[PDB]
Amino acid sequence: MQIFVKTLTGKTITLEVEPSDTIENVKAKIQDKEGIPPDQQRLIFAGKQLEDGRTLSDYNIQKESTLHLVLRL
Amino acid sequence: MQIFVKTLTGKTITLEVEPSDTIENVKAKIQDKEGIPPDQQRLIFAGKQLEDGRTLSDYNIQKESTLHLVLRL
Amino acid sequence: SDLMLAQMLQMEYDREYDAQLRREEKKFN
Repeated sequence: MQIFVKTLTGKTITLEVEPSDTIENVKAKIQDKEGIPPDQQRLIFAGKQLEDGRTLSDYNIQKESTLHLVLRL
Repeated sequence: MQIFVKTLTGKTITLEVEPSDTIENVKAKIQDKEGIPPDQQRLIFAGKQLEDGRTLSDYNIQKESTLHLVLRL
Repeated sequence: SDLMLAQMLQMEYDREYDAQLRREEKKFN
């Protein structure tokens, strides 16, 4: 499925992910797309931070969902 | 009507409110339900942050609406 | 929206980072 991740600066990145893919898979996709390390990225879905062990289906992430990416130092 | 509030931990809180009820009443209900003070709570729904001087009908909040709660430190 | 919440959570995240920098500048000097 196609998903969109928005950062705090307004930049939106489109990725191809599956519902069974974990949040770590989304972090790896974002690292491939932009170069941000997975440990420096925080993913939020529906106002709640997504866990790396949990998947997109566990977080009820559907097609064309809007995830939130937060940078960390 | 019944409304849903999503927290950062994934817990969903169901609240009984009316369209004429202000966001201050919703903050008081959230304080009665979870103990979070109204000064440290921010409500986000339909692309706009909830204002204390506005009502649910002004924000076009209908039955079974899903808003998000953000806790300030 | 989720973008609004992202910007807000980044706002308190940067505020926590700046308080950490305050503590740093406290005891390095």
